[PDB]
Amino acid sequence: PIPQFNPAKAFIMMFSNILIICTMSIQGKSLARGTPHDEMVESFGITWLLAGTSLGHIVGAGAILGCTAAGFL
Amino acid sequence: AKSKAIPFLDAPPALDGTMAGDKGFDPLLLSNVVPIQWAREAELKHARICMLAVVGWVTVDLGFTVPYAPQVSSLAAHDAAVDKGVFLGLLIPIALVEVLAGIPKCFQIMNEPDASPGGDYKFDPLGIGASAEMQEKEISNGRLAMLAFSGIVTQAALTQGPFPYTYNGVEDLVPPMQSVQGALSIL
Amino acid sequence: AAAAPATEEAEEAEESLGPVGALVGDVGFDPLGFTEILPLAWLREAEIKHCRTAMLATFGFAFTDFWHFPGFDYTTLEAHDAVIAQGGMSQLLLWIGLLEVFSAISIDQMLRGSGREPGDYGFDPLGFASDPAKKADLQMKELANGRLAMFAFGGFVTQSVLTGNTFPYLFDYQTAGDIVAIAAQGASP
Amino acid sequence: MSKDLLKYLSTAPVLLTAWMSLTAGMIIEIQRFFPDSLSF
Amino acid sequence: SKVRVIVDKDPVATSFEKWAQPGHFSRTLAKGPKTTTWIWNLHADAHDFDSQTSSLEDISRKIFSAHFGQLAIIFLWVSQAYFHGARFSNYSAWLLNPTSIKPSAQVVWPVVGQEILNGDVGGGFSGVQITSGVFQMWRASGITNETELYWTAMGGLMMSALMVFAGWFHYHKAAPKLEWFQNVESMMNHHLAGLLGLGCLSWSGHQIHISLPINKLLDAGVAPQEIPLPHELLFNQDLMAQLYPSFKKGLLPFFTLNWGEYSDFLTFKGGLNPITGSLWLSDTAHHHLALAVLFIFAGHMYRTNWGIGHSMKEILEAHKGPLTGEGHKGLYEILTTSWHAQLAINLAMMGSLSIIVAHHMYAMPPYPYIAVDYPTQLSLFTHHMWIGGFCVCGAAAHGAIFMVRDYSPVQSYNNLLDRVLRHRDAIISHLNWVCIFLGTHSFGLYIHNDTMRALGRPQDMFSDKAIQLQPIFAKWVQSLHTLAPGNTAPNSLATASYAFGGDVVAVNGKIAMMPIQLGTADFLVHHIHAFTIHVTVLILLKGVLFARSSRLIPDKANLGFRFPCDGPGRGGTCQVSAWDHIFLGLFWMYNCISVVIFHFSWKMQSDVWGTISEKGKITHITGGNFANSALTINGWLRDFLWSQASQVIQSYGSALSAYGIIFLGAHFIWAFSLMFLFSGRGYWQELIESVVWAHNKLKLAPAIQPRALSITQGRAVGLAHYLLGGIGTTWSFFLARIISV
Ligand code: CLA
Ligand code: CLA
Ligand code: CLA
Ligand code: CLA
Ligand code: CLA
Ligand SMILES: CC(=O)O[C@H]1CC(C)(C)C(=C=C/C(C)=C/C=C/C(C)=C/C=C/C=C(C)/C=C/C=C(\C)C(=O)C[C@@]23O[C@]2(C)C[C@@H](O)CC3(C)C)[C@](C)(O)C1
Ligand SMILES: CC1=C(C/C=C(\C)CCC[C@H](C)CCC[C@H](C)CCCC(C)C)C(=O)c2ccccc2C1=O
Repeated sequence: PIPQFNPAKAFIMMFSNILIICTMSIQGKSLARGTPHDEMVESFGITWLLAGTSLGHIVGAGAILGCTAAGFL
Repeated sequence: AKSKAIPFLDAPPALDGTMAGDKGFDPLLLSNVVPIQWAREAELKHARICMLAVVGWVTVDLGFTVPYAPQVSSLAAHDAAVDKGVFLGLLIPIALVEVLAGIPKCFQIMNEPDASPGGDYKFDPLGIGASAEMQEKEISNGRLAMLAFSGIVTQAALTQGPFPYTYNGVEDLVPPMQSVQGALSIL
Repeated sequence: AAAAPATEEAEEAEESLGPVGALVGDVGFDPLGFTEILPLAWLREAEIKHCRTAMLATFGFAFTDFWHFPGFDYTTLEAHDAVIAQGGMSQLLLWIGLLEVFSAISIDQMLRGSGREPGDYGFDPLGFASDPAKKADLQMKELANGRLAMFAFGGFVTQSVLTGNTFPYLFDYQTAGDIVAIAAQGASP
Repeated sequence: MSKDLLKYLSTAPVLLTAWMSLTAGMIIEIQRFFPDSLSF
Repeated sequence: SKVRVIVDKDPVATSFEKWAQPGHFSRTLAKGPKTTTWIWNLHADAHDFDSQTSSLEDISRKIFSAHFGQLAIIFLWVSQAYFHGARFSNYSAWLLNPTSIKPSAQVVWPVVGQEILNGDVGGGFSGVQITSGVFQMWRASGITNETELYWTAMGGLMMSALMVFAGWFHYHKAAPKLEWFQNVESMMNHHLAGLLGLGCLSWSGHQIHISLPINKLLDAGVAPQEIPLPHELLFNQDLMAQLYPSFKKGLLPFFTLNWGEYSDFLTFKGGLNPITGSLWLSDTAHHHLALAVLFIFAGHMYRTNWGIGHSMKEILEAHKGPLTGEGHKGLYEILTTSWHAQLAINLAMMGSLSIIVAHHMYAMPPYPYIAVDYPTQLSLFTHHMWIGGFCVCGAAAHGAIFMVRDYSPVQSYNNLLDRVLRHRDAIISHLNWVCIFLGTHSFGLYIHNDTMRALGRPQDMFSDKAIQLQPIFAKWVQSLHTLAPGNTAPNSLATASYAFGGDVVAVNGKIAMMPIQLGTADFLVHHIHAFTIHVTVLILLKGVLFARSSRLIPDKANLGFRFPCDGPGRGGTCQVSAWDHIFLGLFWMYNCISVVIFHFSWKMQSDVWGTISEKGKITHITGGNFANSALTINGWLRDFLWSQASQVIQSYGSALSAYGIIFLGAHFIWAFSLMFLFSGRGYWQELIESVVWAHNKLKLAPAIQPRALSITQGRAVGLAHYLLGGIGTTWSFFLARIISV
């Protein structure tokens, strides 16, 4: 699913997904905590991307709706 | 052991050499999570549906139409057939085949240790033969038909136009058709 | 492995079907697996009862579309309510219910395992299958006729209500027109 | 039926409920056919 | 994959063999009856699976199959309401005029002169008036036709048969192992998402596609037989766009996060619909969407087969402080190895939830024309109050059962349970002092008002014309709620409910909802409610805490959960068991709920319900007498009970005569209770001996020797009769009063 011609709506959701994925934490393991990418692929697999994109989509939906209610998008 | 498709990603451990269609292409490592026979079931069902969908879409767009059907394009054919009230009747063969074949086959894929593979419905009435070369042809045509139907629907919704599904017909496919004078002006 | 010889992408891992050929016409056709949760003998009794009831129902539906008794001046689709108001359906329900109470006692004794094969009441007065070599063949003919009559009665009632005609149960363009026409068809019939 | 289902149906609550239902039904049908009887 | 399905195949053979062997489940009762106590012990121990088997797996399987049977019973009970609406009701005539036709879905057979109960409910129909509110519930779903009720009844019968089959299947064919039940994280995730969130999502979908257009057309004045059928509305974007001009954009604004385009049918206007006197159904659909998203989001918290999620053992063990020692450590094993603890929590939550439902459905009428149906509102409030009170007593009962049986000191050393048990005298003492303080104050103000009014000194009372007790905090909260739309609810058109102040809502003369003013009588009766709740809490908490031991009896846990006494020793040890504490607390629950529903009935009849005429002249049912008469006990006795029993005592010879019959019979049963409640077993045993002498003389001695009821059974019989008589008297009094006015 994609916005109706809005490039600003795309930046909020993608940035939210990237920020959530970089700032996740499962079992004390995190990209921000200084814990490498390859073993987080090894330890979690696609669960890492799925959980990160799910929480990032929730955060991006909240941010997009808030900035729409205030005024921007 | 790097993958054949992605030369810098490591090879997925669940795709060794069997299961025709194996190009070593599995990022996301979805074979570890989804069982591999279930994924082949889903892939070949999508492939067959997409092949029939591509041929039906192109055939209706080219002008072929059975008696008493609405003579419309394949974009409006769905709404026309729903308005006529017969498009619900297509569900009964679909319900028959899908329930009475897929549901026990999916349950036996998930539960039974010895079971037929994904696309193996053992249909084969004429007896062409399910060779390893023919399975590769089936799955290559199916992946091509999946991408093809995606493109056909997305372009036909944008243009509302004839068979090439471009904004200017086959002239968009062939740039030498369109005003080679400008190309000659820089030689 | 022993695949079912009616689906054969699925096994006979529906082992609640039992050994192969225990019942006549056993082609291993159980996709939804009703035998896993229900006894085979009770399902067989229900199947054979449905077969015989649907055979009699198909014949009666066609015959009532063709002929009727004096005083029963009703069509086939309205005979039900009219004879209910008249009172004959009460007599049918009473006598069939008596026979079916006896059948209920029979099924209770059979499921506990007295001696009965399902659907067998011993009702062979004409002695067609008194030869044991012809018992196993007439059972399959009875089955196939019953299944076909189930489908036949369903089609009979549904096309009789859907169109509103007698025994052919066909639309007006299928009998007063041309179905094997090869000319350029219009847009309606 | 069975040799042990009939023994369950022979228990005190089942027989009491069945017999009280029969008695109530008989009295209700008597009241339906012969209503509002004060004297004999 | 730690979370998996492990299931035993064919554990118990299906046979009618133990049906003919009563008392087979226990060791003692299976040897046959010698006296007429084996019968009552058979009935008392039927569902006590913990005393039948020592294996938690078999207990859990029995619980699961019994849950399936209960759900089958509930499905049959839904099917009865739908079928009686389909075939035995005047629902169509009520749909054509839902302000003068009284709902009725229950017809009696004329055999004995009882055909007088078939009253004139309107619409050319004769039957018993219905206060369930099922008619308004069906109208809120768009069930304007009488075929859909019939097919809903048939579907309910099919689902009940499905639950019966599932209950047989999971105990006799495929019974899950103990490791299946102990997956509480998986169970919690699946319930929170799939049950709650998907039920909210599917009901919001049904609301948006069926009940919004049908109810909009109904409020527009369209007769129900010219309204499009719900399947004609489901797949018609043109008709929905005619009704709500946002379906032209389709599902595209949903995926592009332009959710503001859906504000035609997803609103937050609040207040009440002026046509029906109920909540806006767009608000209801929006509410269900918000709940669905919240519940599906909450169902992703706990750890399953994949690495993400929480472990509930690690959450509990991290919560500990200085004053609580080890904290919540060991509660996870308690709640994953005991069913009684889970009952003790879930029954409390369900009772509090029923009470919350009762408080919320009167001030916020959610079904169309349910606010102007006063019998429905009164019946629903009192019903949910009684259900909540019973469940909140059962929670304490099962907490006591867990404390007696499943408690282990080695497992729960120095955790919260141990610390609570190590200072229980302080808890019970301080709650005792609070109960005495609240009782003396709240009741002595009533007695002082009685004395001042009887002595001819109304200027010395606790009234609004005298020494005032104004509930200033409740008034401040009401003023905060009235000013919420715009200030603290900026995207809100009206208040949450009009009970907090605002505008009177009237539907065809009758008052739907108007502001409820709080005075000194409201202060007094709220303190009465707090005191009664506190004493019930005191009794139940003392029963739970002293279930294992006390200063009087050091080994109370070795005597069992229920036992009559420990002899006449130590001055007398009567009713020391936790069961007797639950038995005593049920009376106080009855008292509390009776006072609560009396307060509700009098206040709503006095200050809310009534009629409106030209120039906004409000005339209530009783005349606004709650403010000055609810200050004395004599005022309650004369103006509530004596004044409102006139409808139930004069109902003879009319369609409400069954209410008078049930009034008298419930008085009889309530008085019959005191026979068991006051007397004792030994007198009855000696009288039974005297009767047995005559029977022996006439060769009539039963081999099953007749005995008096046991002490615990005598108390239980007296309590059950007391509760039945009281609830029946209040039921008949309320229904005969509120139907006739
Ligand atoms: C993915 C596969 C797919 C799908 C979804 C469609 C979808 C569609 N096609 Mg289509 N098509 C396809 C593949 C597909 N096609 C292929 C591969 C071809 C080339 C061979 C065509 C050639 C084609 C033509 C030539 C036409 C369509 C038309 C249509 C439209 C109406 C179809 C309809 O009403 O069915 C109705 C279905 C039936 C009438 C049959 C139902 C069977 C009945 C109910 C009996 C069921 C069996 C029973 C249980 C047992 C037997 C009973 C009896 C013998 C006693 C619809 C948009 C028509 C249209 O409107 O286009 C504008 C049209 O004219 N298609
Ligand atoms: C056991 C014998 C028996 C008897 C006495 C009856 C009696 C009746 N049936 Mg009946 N019925 C039976 C068996 C029987 N049924 C069975 C086994 C079936 C098939 C399941 C039916 C199916 C049936 C239908 C469908 C209808 C009746 C109707 C009737 C009523 C006819 C009223 C009238 O005007 O008479 C008509 C009288 C005559 C036409 C005169 C000729 C009849 C001759 C004298 C009968 C011969 C004797 C008879 C077989 C008794 C048995 C003798 C014994 C030695 C075997 C009457 C109550 C009808 C009804 O309810 O209408 C009110 C109706 O429509 N029945
Ligand atoms: C998303 C999956 C899901 C759902 C919907 C449920 C739902 C339920 N569970 Mg359950 N459970 C689940 C997963 C799920 N569970 C898992 C994974 C476990 C193992 C960890 C358990 C273990 C478990 C136990 C041990 C018990 C339950 C019980 C219950 C019932 C609670 C009573 C109630 O609220 O009545 C609400 C009633 C209804 C909603 C009526 C519908 C009933 C059907 C069966 C619900 C599902 C229908 C279907 C999936 C939806 C089809 C949609 C279609 C129309 C399009 C309820 C039916 C309790 C019970 O009552 O046992 C019978 C009980 O004791 N569950
Ligand atoms: C979720 C609900 C629920 C569940 C599953 C249980 C389950 C259990 N409770 Mg329990 N309980 C509950 C709610 C519940 N209770 C509530 C709400 C209360 C407060 C009143 C209690 C109070 C309570 C006590 C005090 C005791 C139990 C006991 C028990 C256990 C054995 C019960 C038994 O064999 O009774 C068998 C069932 C019966 C005997 C049927 C009772 C019939 C009632 C009394 C009459 C109902 C009358 C009806 C409503 C109206 C009649 C109208 C008239 C005109 C005919 C069992 C584990 C006992 C135990 O030892 O636990 C280990 C025990 O001592 N419970
Ligand atoms: C109308 C009857 C009645 C009354 C007045 C009481 C009174 C009381 N019961 Mg109770 N009880 C009753 C019926 C009654 N019960 C019944 C029927 C049962 C059986 C189920 C019980 C079972 C029961 C239990 C199980 C418990 C109580 C408790 C209590 C006490 C609550 C503490 C309190 O506020 O005391 C204050 C006194 C009152 C509320 C009544 C008098 C108020 C007057 C008007 C004001 C003060 C007067 C002053 C002290 C004296 C001045 C006059 C004097 C100088 C002449 C209180 C003594 C609880 C208890 O003692 O724990 C604290 C407790 O646990 N009762
Ligand atoms: C074996 C035995 O015994 O009996 C047999 C009998 C029988 C019936 C023969 C059997 C069979 C097999 C069947 C029915 C096989 C049918 C297979 C089928 C129907 C296969 C279609 C592929 C379509 C493709 C690849 C489309 C590509 C389209 C492509 C690649 C495009 O690029 C299209 C394009 O549009 C885009 C996307 C963008 C446009 O701008 C430009 C163009 C136009 C170029 C069974 C089932 O096996 C049983
Ligand atoms: C009366 C009484 C008995 C005696 C009660 C007994 C023996 C109960 C008898 C049960 C009967 C047999 C059940 C059926 C009752 C009638 C036969 C049916 C009446 C039906 C009506 C609806 C008409 C006790 O045992 C007892 C024990 C402890 C405290 C108080 C008491 C107590 O008050």
